[PDB]
Amino acid sequence: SPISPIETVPVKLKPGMDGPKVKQWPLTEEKIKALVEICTEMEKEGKISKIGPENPYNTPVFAIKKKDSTKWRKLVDFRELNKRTQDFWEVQLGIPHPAGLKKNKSVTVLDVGDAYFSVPLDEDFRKYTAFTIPSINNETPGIRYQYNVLPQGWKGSPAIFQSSMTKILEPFRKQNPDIVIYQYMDDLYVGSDLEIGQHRTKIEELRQHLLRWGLTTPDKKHQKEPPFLWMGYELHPDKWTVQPIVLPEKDSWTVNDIQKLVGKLNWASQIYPGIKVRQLCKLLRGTKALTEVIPLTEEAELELAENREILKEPVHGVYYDPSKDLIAEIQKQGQGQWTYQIYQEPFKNLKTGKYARMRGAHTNDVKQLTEAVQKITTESIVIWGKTPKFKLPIQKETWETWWTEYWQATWIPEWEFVNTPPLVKLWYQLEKEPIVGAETFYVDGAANRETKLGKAGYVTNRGRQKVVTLTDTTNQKTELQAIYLALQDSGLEVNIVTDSQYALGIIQAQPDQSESELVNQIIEQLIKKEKVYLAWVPAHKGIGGNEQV
Amino acid sequence: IETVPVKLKPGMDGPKVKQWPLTEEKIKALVEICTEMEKEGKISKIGPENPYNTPVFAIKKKDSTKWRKLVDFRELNKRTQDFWEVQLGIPHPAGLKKNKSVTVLDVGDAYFSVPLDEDFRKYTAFTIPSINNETPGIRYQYNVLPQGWKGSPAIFQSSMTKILEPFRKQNPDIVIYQYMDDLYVGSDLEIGQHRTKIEELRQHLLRWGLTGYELHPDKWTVQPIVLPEKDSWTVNDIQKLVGKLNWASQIYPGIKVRQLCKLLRGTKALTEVIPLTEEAELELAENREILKEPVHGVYYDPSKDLIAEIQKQGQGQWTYQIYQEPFKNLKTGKYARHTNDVKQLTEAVQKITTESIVIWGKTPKFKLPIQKETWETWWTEYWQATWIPEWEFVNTPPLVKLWYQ
Ligand SMILES: N#Cc1cc(Cl)cc(Oc2cc(OCc3n[nH]c4ncccc34)ccc2Cl)c1
Repeated sequence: SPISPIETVPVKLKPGMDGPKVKQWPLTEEKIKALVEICTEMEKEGKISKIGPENPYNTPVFAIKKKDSTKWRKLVDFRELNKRTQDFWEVQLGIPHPAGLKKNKSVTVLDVGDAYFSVPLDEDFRKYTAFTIPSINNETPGIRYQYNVLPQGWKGSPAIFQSSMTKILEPFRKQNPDIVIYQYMDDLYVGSDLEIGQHRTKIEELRQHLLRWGLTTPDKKHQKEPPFLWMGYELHPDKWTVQPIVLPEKDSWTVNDIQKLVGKLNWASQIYPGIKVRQLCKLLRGTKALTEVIPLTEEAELELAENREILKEPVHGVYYDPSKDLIAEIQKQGQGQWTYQIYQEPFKNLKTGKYARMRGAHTNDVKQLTEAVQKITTESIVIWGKTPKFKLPIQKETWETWWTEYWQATWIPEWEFVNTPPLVKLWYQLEKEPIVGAETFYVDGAANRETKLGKAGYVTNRGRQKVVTLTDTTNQKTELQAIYLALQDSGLEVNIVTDSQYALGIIQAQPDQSESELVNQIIEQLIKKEKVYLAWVPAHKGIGGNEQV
Repeated sequence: IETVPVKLKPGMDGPKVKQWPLTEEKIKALVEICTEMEKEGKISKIGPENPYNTPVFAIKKKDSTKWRKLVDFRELNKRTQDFWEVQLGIPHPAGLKKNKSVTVLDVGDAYFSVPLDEDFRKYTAFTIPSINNETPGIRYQYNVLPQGWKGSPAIFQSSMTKILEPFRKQNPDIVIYQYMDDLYVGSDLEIGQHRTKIEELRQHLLRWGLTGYELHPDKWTVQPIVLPEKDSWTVNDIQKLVGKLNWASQIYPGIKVRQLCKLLRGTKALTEVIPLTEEAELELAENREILKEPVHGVYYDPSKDLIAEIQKQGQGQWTYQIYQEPFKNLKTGKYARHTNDVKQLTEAVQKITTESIVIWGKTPKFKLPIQKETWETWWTEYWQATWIPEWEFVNTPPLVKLWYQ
């Protein structure tokens, strides 16, 4: 195949480094013979060139057969060269989402033939791509070659090749603004809203443009027929979707089985609504073997269960219409899990997705929702270069309240309430000012750093009192422990005074779920209660009964 | 013109920074700019042979419909700090902060006359994203001095000194400080007189190419930590009063509360009033009297990063403190405001920076009470300065908020 009449990219080794010089390991008679067959051809094509013994450099070569087959293939261990090559620009920095594709009349797939081989290697650099076919044993000086094109396994091949390929289309692009070219690896996705024939036409005018450049594509009939089975998806004309998901019916599950499982699941969730993975995902905690069998839990089998139902039948996603707004709707799925779906027209989803994140130790639904919103938002900028309008399971009055009082700066773009339960709410709120005719627990807690032993009690302004000894805690723990007590012994209207900013901080944030059990109980209290004020003071300072507790 | 050679701070090389997803509106906006600059020959497409990257945003700039392109040279600036600061440094006028009026002028355009060191250009590479990775980013690099790169003024210095010479000669009591792309111009003149000297100055600039914003530094009076005044002092209010006071020691020298704290003895209801002793009424005094007057002992160390920390109060109110060493505040203040949390936080950030440049000649490291991700998606919607300070995201401690409220 042709070798591109196109400009070369100036490759350079990393600084204070010279080309590789790896001794060639003695090869068998067959291995050498083969390599010799292969090489000559390659050089016959000009993909390679014979060199002298003056050239200091070397990279090792090898030749492996083929399973089933009696065809040899030359391997060129390019490590040291790579370890020594400059670093290049990152090839493609993400990969288009089917959901982001604007629908076209006709889309054709064209795969370049011998991509790397069809393109020039900076003359000044070939010197390093030097390799040596050993002779029959020690004796005899090996045969020497070097590349004229982009070797496979070398650092800049993918980059340079793409660079090139980008430049080769720029022209055809210019005279073809209404034609979309999707450059992916050594593929070419060509879409147009043309009338079949002129499409078949434009494609060839392309193939020609490509051939005039060294680029051998395939003719009609020789080219793929949609559904296009790209990157895990199915690419029909007016829809797309993940590629065929088969969940394994099986007696017993091992670490590897579940992992593979969670994977197809997560993948499947781009477009299948409400696919859950928490229960399953949990079995994976503290993981033992890879083959170690894991007895699904009741919750896990139900997750699996529900998930089977989801996939039984099939969902497809539609394409993008830049002439319409993006609507994104989120819902609370459960135990810290969320799910959303983007659609441009009521219920004809572009894509779906899920959000779980435990951002923090203790957080709440109002925070999680916004964590989701931000997450969703980015996704959109990336996929569409625009943010959606949100439909959220939360009251505007609830939002504004929280946002308002909350310490952190916060912000959601355009949204609207939507009565899709559960609705997001604040589960309790703290008094702005000191409840009157309400007890006054001056709570306290401390732990001995050495004995890891700790006490935790309070002293009310009504003579009531209490202490407690905790086994292996910390101040942190003792301090939450104190406030729990004070809440526990006090009925619908406490006033609590702590010297712990920690607990303060925690509760002030209105948690409604927490990595901690103690913090979890402290929650039950707060909710059940009726009015709660809570203040902080400096300890070691003759503050109230602080000197007391 | 012969180009001045720029050496990357030894043992380390080019910035290889990731590029944010930009919005379709910003990408087109941006693409136009670059096609233009390209033709004018300030930037040229670059090849895969360049592994470097610098981010690029699109902004607007106070009172303007036209998009401006902003380049985030923060990393490069770090890597080039010897050159631009301890090699080609610009001195900062103490006087500037004492001037009755300081006007800010964009001078950024100046740079494109100048050629960037040919060996350097690769460092200035930047990409122009594509929606849904549809295509490869437009990769470019600099031929001339870039705007946003701290090395630019360092070079252009000499050249700007000539441009300014006569205006300086003729207006001996006007301060001209340049920071990045901006020019700081201060005078204790009458407003219109000041305004005029500026227009006059603008003209001078005009002959050399270079084509405002109004501050009054000297009236940047403190934000004294405020102890309340009141008749009827509850326990609660005192537990509060010591807290603030107590915390204003270990920052404020000669603070006192021994008598105040006295007031508080036994498990007393917070909702209960307690008459005051008129010696504790002194620490209210003595401290309140201190609280207003600046920290004794806190000086600025030119060899020490500045930190600006900001708190959300409520109702468009935000508080901030600049200090080099925690609790040792070089300056506090408050900033109060179609404005959302981010819009405001953004505006404060720029305000604090401007003062910061004006006072110390350097920008503080911001500690932001926001989520990185949120801060990252939005900040560019309200950003207007041609510079970008550094930031870290943080969770304000309950106390810090009121201790400063
Ligand atoms: N194989 C493959 C493949 C990979 C990618 Cl990333 C893009 C692609 O093409 C499109 C796919 C598009 O949306 C779907 C579509 N429009 N018209 C069609 N005709 C037949 C099958 C699918 C589509 C729109 C434009 C395009 Cl270019 C094809």
